[PDB]
Parts: sequence; structure tokens; C-alpha cells
Amino acid sequence: MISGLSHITLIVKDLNKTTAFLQNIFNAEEIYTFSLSKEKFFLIAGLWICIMEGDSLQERTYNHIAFQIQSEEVDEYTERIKALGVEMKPERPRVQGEGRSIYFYDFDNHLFELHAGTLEERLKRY
Amino acid sequence: MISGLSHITLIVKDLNKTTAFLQNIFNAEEIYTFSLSKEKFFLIAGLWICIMEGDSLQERTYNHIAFQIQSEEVDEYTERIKALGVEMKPERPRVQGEGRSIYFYDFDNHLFELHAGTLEERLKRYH
Ligand SMILES: [Mn+2]
Ligand SMILES: [Mn+2]
Repeated sequence: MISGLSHITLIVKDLNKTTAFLQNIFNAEEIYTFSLSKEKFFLIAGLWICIMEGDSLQERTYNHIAFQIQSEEVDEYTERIKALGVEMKPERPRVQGEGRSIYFYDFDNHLFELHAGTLEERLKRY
Repeated sequence: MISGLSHITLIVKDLNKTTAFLQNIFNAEEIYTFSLSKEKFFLIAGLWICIMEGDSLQERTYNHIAFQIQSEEVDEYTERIKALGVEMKPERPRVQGEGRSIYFYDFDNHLFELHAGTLEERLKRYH
């Protein structure tokens, strides 16, 4: 029986730029040979994430990891993501009680989401 | 916040094939339209996973989601995966006290891992 999530691993080109992304946006906590595949582990809210050198290097897709946030800090988060100059999907016009998410990319084509409110998939607003 | 993981959403060609992958292998529990993109949610050991029908494929990389299993279940899961017929990166020879992982794909070029033992990334073993 599956006992829990063990980790997620992502391949990026540049571990320092991805480190900056994970620390600035998610307050990722970094835990820790001449390798060509250098790597790093972080914890973000109970999740172990490995970043390892490789190729950014795919296509963009709608696959994504969503992290939960409070509704009250959606605007703050949006401003930090905007500070990294990464690609964001502009938030659309919204009605009251419509739960908010932010969709945006890292430097290697991965799509992330910060999700507040009721669990659901919101990509179809874009 | 970051309170925790909200969910992971995977895009797949055929929701029925993927349902069988997730259910036969991970014992995923299905949760709760006329869209030409429907969706399902499943729960796997507390992770909320959504799958959503889309495009056709995506090339293969080493980005992967790894779930935790126990060392005494590795061979059994290995069987459950081969029985489904999915592509699997076969276990290499191994020494005593090294933990085992199984790396295998779904039907849509997503890499998954069942990881027993000590946390580390094990991709280098397949080089
Ligand atoms: Mn989502
Ligand atoms: Mn791994």
C-alpha cells in the first residue's frame, strides 16, 4: 500500500536560478563530488523537492504542482512572482466567492499554481 | 501560506486508461459534463491528484513524482506494474543495505517512482 508522498524531482538547467525561484516564492528551505548532475533538496510545507541539473527543456504543458495558500495573501504572492519576471497567466475578472489561484512558470517550463479556497481545477479559466 | 500541497494535475489522453493505471498500481481512490475535456480527482495516500484529458502526448524526461512504499512490497509492486504492461526501467544489480526504487511510466510519458528506504534521488543508478 502506498504509504505517502516520498518526493518530487524536477530537472532544470540552472540550480542557482531555480533556487532563487523556490526560495523567493515559496520560502523553500534548502536541506544540506564533481558531478555533472548537481542536485539540491528542499522542503516546502512538508514536501521534499529535489532539483537536479539536466535539460529545462521540454514544451510547456498544463501539468502542474499546486501549493495551497490563504486567500488573504493572494495579492502579496502575485507581487513576489512578478518580481522574478517569470511568466504568469494574468488573473481574469472574478465574482465574489470564486476561489483564487495564481498560475505561473519557473525558468524551465514547469507550471506551478498557488491555490486558495475550494479544491478544484481552475485551468479552464484560461 | 504555504500550508501544504493543494494537488497535482496531470494531463492525459485517455482518462479510462489512466484510471486503471492509478487504481491498479497505486490503489488510488476516485473522488466525488459534456466538456471535451473532462476530469477526475483521485486520492493517493493523502495526495489529491486531478487528471484531465488533453492533446496527445509529451516527450519523456526525468521529472518524476515518487511515492513511498516499504522494502517488503517492492517485488509485489514490480509485478503489479509489469502486469499492466507499462514501460519500466528494470532494477539493476544491487548491494546489501541500498534501498530500492521502481521507476516506470504511465500511458502518457509521465515518470513515476515507488521509493522504499532512505530518501535520495536514484536516477544516477540508471546510467
Ligand atoms: Mn490546479
Ligand atoms: Mn526520485
